[PDB]
This record gives sequence, structure tokens and C-alpha cells, in this order.
Amino acid sequence: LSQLQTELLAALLESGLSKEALIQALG
Amino acid sequence: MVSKLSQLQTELLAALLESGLSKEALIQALG
Amino acid sequence: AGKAHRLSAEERDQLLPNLRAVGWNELEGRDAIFKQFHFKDFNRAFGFMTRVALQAEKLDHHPEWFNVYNKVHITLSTHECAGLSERDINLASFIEQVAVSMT
Amino acid sequence: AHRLSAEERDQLLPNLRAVGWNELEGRDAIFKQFHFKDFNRAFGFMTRVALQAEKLDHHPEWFNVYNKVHITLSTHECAGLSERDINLASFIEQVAVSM
Repeated sequence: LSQLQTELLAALLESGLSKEALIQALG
Repeated sequence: MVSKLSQLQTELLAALLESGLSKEALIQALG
Repeated sequence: AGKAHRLSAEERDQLLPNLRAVGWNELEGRDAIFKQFHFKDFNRAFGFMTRVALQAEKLDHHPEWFNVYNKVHITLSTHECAGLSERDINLASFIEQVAVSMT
Repeated sequence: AHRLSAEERDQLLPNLRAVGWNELEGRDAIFKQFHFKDFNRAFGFMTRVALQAEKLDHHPEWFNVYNKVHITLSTHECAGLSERDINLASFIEQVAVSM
């Protein structure tokens, strides 16, 4: 990932979003 | 706490993909 | 609680100090607080904005911000009451939490 | 990279002016105000634009207030407009119209 895309993902988790609920919503 | 991605968290994910990022490479990086 | 209420002189006296302590200032000729932020690069800057944005959604209160590469100038004030309210203080505190956990 | 010539401005700015971009009166840059449904949409827009800004390594001068997003584009390295400003502007229009 580019530097920025990492930030967006990081912040996206730190917002109180479990990778699970994320991967689920994804795909 | 809703568990359902917020209206904004969806945008961030959407845009995150449309930036030319395959869900695969994404889920992978996500662990 | 209805609509926001502009902070009373008592509230301002007990909530503003901690924020000025770390760089926030009241704008002249307008009831609002502001602070300039600087980061390593745009990426960091936008990561910061993104985190702040997510909290802004949870609070339903949004900042007046200007961004140029790695700089982010933020102005907070509540439109409903034409001035500072709990909301501004609330959001500002969260912004400090984030702008500090990135050093 | 480099500052656009009178010839380039003449062939690249028209399409942007057609959809609302304007040159600042007193500084070599283009500007345009955007308005959306809500902050969420507004920030989704800024996020997409931000990702492209990274790929171009060129960034906008933008101000946001809830659903509003005012953008100013210019290139500091050459004191004025350049292929990067036009490039970024075009992408911004693709996203905005996509709204």
C-alpha cells in the first residue's frame, strides 16, 4: 500500500472497527 | 454499537478501493 | 438536550484553559477557537484529518479546517448558537488526543 | 514540473472554466467551490481526491466547512499553474460529477 492508504486503513481501525467486521463488510 | 459500518466508514472503504486497491491486497495487508 | 448553548463565562473559565495551554486561541471578532497543526507530510496530515473526521461524525459536530500539504489549520465554533459550546470543547480535546499520538 | 505557457493555458483551461473553475484575480491559480449532501459525502470526495493527490505527488489548497469544499490549485515549485494542476483538477471533476 502507498503511505496514505495505510493511514486510511489504520485510522479506519482505530475508529473502533474490528478487522473482522471490516473484512466481512469488504469483499 | 451498531456493528454496521457508519455512513462515513463506508466512504473511506469505498474510496480506498476505487483508488485502485484490490480487496485481496487489502484483506492481506489487514493481516 | 435540544440545541447547543453558547458556553457561559463560568464554563469558558473552566474548559478553555486546558486548550490554550496546548496552543488553542480565541479568534478576534468572533467567538471561536483556532490552532495550526503541522505534520511530516500530506499523508500524515490527511491521516490525522481522517481520524478527526470519524469522530466528527460520532459527535455530529464538524470543524472549519484548511489544509495545505502537511499543515492543517482548524477553527471550531457552533453555528446553532453563533459561538463556543460543549461540542467545540469536546471535539478539540479529541483532536489533541490524535495530534499527539502521531509523534 | 513547469509553468504552463500562454499556448497551454489556451488549450487546457477552457474545459475547466466551462465547469466552474476560475483564475484568481492576482495570483496564478485556479479555484472552485464544491457543495455536497453532507459532511460524509464531502469527506468521501476529499478522500478520493487525496489518494490521487498522492499518486501525482501534487496537493490541493482546500478549505472545508461541513458539506462545502473550496479548492485552490497551483504549483509552488514553479510559481503558478502546471500540468499537475490541470491533471488534478480533471480528476477532481471526474469524482465530483461521480457524486
